[PDB]
Amino acid sequence: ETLGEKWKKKLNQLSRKEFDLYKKSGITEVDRTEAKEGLKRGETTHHAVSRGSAKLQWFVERNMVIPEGRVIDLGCGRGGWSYYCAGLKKVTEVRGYTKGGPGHEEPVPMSTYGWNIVKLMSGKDVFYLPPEKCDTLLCDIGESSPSPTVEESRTIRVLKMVEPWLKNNQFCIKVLNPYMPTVIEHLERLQRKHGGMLVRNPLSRNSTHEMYWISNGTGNIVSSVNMVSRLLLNRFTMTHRRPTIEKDVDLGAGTRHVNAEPETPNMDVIGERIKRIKEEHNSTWHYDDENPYKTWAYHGSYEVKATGSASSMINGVVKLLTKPWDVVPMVTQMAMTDTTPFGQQRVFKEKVDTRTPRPLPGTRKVMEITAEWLWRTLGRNKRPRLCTREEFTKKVRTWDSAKAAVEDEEFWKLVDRERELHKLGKCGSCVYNMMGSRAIWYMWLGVRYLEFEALGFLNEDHWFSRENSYSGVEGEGLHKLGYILRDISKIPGGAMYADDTAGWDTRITEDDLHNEEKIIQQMDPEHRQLANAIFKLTYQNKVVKVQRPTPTGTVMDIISRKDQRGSGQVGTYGLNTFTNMEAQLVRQMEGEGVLTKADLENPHLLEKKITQWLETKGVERLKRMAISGDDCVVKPIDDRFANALLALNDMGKVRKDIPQWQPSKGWHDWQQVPFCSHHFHELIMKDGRKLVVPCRPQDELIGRARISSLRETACLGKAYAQMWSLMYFHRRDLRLASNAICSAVPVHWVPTSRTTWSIHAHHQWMTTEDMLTVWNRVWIEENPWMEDKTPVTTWENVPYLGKREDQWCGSLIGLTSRATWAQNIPTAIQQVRSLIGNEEFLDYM
Ligand SMILES: COc1cc(C)c(C(=O)NS(=O)(=O)c2cccc3cccnc23)cc1-c1ccc(C#CCO)s1
Ligand SMILES: Nc1ncnc2c1ncn2[C@@H]1O[C@H](CSCC[C@H](N)C(=O)O)[C@@H](O)[C@H]1O
Ligand SMILES: [Mg+2]
Ligand SMILES: [Zn+2]
Ligand SMILES: [Zn+2]
Repeated sequence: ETLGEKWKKKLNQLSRKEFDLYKKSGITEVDRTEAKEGLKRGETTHHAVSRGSAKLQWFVERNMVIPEGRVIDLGCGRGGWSYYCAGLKKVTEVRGYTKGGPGHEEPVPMSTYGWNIVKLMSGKDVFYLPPEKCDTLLCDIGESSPSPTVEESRTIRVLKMVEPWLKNNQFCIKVLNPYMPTVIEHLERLQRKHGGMLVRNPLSRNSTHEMYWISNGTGNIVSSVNMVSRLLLNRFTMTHRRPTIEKDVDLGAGTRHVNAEPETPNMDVIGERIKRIKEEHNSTWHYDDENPYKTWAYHGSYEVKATGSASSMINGVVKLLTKPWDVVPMVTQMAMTDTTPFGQQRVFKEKVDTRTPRPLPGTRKVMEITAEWLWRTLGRNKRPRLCTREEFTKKVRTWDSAKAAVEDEEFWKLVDRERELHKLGKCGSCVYNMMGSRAIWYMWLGVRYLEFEALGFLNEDHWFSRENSYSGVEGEGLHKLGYILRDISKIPGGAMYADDTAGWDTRITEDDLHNEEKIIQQMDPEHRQLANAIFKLTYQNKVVKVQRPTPTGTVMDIISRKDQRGSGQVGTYGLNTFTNMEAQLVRQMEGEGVLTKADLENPHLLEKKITQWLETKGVERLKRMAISGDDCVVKPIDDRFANALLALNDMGKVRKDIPQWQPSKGWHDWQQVPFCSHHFHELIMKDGRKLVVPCRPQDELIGRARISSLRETACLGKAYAQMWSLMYFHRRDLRLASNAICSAVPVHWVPTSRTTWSIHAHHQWMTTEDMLTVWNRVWIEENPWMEDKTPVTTWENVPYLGKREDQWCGSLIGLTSRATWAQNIPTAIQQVRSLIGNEEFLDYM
C-alpha cells in the first residue's frame, strides 16, 4: 500500500466539517472576490475567468512550462489557462477545446489582453479528436472519485490521449492520481520518451493528490509523488493553518499585435551603460534567451541573491491598541505586499510590459501647440536653473548610506566624470531600478544627482505651485487640498471630474517626452546641454535593472525602453503634472467642440483655432483644475467633457476601471470628489466657524499605521498618532486610538521615521510640541481660509465628522466590539507600557 493510498483512505473517512477544514489547510489561494463580482456584473477585461489563470501562472513563473507558438489547451473549460497564455511573449495562437454541455464548464468570452488570438471551442470531446501539431500542449482534465482505481483508469486514459499530441514541445498535463502504481509505471515510460517531471502546485487543495507533468525539468517521479503523499498525510494531524492569500492575476485588456510588441533599442545611446554593467558583473553575466520581456529590449543578466518578502512587517504597539481591527479584512490586506522577484515579475508583466499606440497626427499637433503654450505660461516669471551639489547634499540629510556618499569626495569625482560624458552627448553609467559593491550604489546616486542637477528646478523652485501653474497644488499640503476643491466648486459649469489613468507612467508616449523636453528652450546654454543629455540619453532611452526568479536562482535583468516614464528617475511628479495639465486642457477643448474627430485625424491640422482658445481661455481653463502628478480634478464649462473621450484615449491616457468608450461620471458635491487618495468634508465647529478636513476609508488609515527594536516601533506608532491628531482628528476612532498611543509611548520620546512619503505631507506632527498648539497653528493661524484667528483652548472644540459620515467612511462606532475596545483602552495602554519598561508616560482622553 502506497502513502497516497493511505492518504485516500483517511480523506474518505473525514466528516463533512473536518474535510472542509483540511482541504484548505496551509494551501496557497488567490483572492477571487474582485474577479467573481466583476464577472457577475458582466465585465470582460482584467479578470481571470477562473482560479486556473493563477494556477498556470505558478508553473509559467517557475519556467516549468513556457507557452510558445501555437498553444493547444485540452479541457479548457471557462478558459483560464487560454486567456493567460494569450499575453505571453512567444504565444501566437491559442486553440482551446472543451466538452461543455450539462455538468461541464463552458468557455466564458473575454476581452482580456490577446483575446484576438484566443479560439475557445465548446462541444469538443478531446477523447474523439485526432492529435494536432502544436508548440505547447496543455491539459487540465481529471474528475475525482472516492475510489482510487476509478481515478487510475481516468488518469491512464488522459495519459494515453495526450501522449500522441507531444513532439519536442512544451506541456503541462494534470495527473489526477499520480500515486497508483500503474500510473507511476506509465509516467516513468512517458518521461523516458518525452522528458519533463511531475510537480505539485501549492494552489491545489489538500483534498486532491493531483500533480502536473511539465516539460521543463527532470527528476524522480516516485520520490516527487511520495513527498506529496507525506505532506498531505502530515496536513491531516497538523493544527489548522489558514490558506496563504495572494492577489489574483490581472490579464489586461485589448487586442494584441505580436509584431508591434518588440522594442528596437538605440544601441549607440545605451551600449556603453550595458558594457559597464557587464564589466562590473562579468563573473555571472549571461544572455538568457528565455527572458519574458515583450515590449522592453533585453540585454543580459547577472546572478544575484533574492531581495523582498511576500508580506509587510506588523507594528506591535499599534496592533495591541487597535484590537477590533484584527478581524477586519481591508486592514490586513494592507500588509499584503509581495516584493519578491516573483511579485516584481507579476507587476512588470501586467502593468509595465505594454506598448501604447502612437497618437494620431492631429492629436500630436494639438499636444505640441498646448505644450509650447504651457511651458511659456509656466516660465513667465521663473527661469529654469541648474541645481547643485550643496542643494542635493542638504535634501539627502533632511538613507544613512546616501549621507555617507554625499560626504565622500570620491562620489562627487565620479559624478564629475559622468557629467563630462553627458556634455559630449554620452552616458556611461546612468541606470535606474524597476525593483532590484559601493561603485553600483555610487553610480545610482550619481545618476539621481545628475537628473536633479538638470531638472530638480521644477520641484525646488515650485514650478507647479498653484501661483505659478494655476492648476498645480505643489507646496499646498493635504489640509489645503480640500479648501482648493471647495473653491474650484464655486466655478460655474459642469460637474467636477476625477478620472484616474490606469498606470499613468506606462502611458507616457515618445510624443509626451518630446513635449516635456521643450523646457530646454528656456535654459541657459550650459544648463540646456546638461538637461538635453538627461532627456535624450536617459529618459528617452532608459536602461533598467529588474529581478527575476529562475529554477536555478535569482538573476538581475538589464532591460531598456525608449518611451514611458522612468518611475525610478528624478522629476516624475513635475513631468507628470505638466503632461496631465496639457492632457486635461486637450480634453476640455474636445468637450467645447474646438477639437473634433476630423482634427485628430488631420495630418496637416491648423494651429490658429487651438492658439486662439489657449490665448483667450487657457489660463481660465487651468483654474478649473487641481492637478497633482497623474491625479486630476477638472470642473469643465459644461458636461460635454464626460463624453469627450477621443483625444484622451488617443493620447494614451486610458481611464482606470471603466470601459474605453463609456462616459465619465463626475460629482457636483465637492465633498465626494476623490483626489490624492482622499475626499474632503466641510465641518462646522462648536463656535460656528467652518473647517475643511481631509478624509479617507478608516481601514486604510489603521492598516497603514499597523505597518513597521520596540523603541522604533513605539516611536513610529506615536508619529501615526500625532499625524491623526493633526489631520484626522474628526475621526472618532482615530482620535481615541491617537490618545491611546500617546499615553502608551514615553512622553519625551521624539517620533522617528516618516508616516508617509506624500509630496502633500509637511509632517507638522513630527514634534514634541503640544498637539493642540500645532493644531491651532495649522488650522487657525496659518490657514488662509480661516478669517477669524481666535485660538481653540480645548480638543472638545476640535470637531468630529457627523456620526453617519464617520460610519460611511469606515468608523466602528455603534459596534459592540468598538465599545468593548473603548472600555479596554486603559488596559491596552498598560500592556504597551509594561513592554516598553519603567519610563515617563502621560494620560490622554
Ligand atoms: C495627499 O496626502 C496623502 C496621500 C497619500 C497617498 C498618503 C499615503 O502615504 N497613503 S498610504 O500610506 O496608505 C500609501 C502608501 C504607498 C502607496 C499608496 C498608494 C495609494 C494610496 N496610498 C498609498 C498620505 C498622505 C498624507 C498624509 C498626511 C498628510 C499631511 C499633511 C499636512 O502637512 S498627506
Ligand atoms: N472529454 C473531455 N473533453 C473535453 N473537455 C473535457 C472532457 N472531460 C472534461 N472536460 C472539461 O475539462 C475541464 C477541466 S477544468 C479546466 C480549468 C482550466 N484549466 C481553467 O483555467 O479554467 C472541465 O470544464 C470539463 O468540462
Ligand atoms: Mg483622481
Ligand atoms: Zn549618464
Ligand atoms: Zn470621509
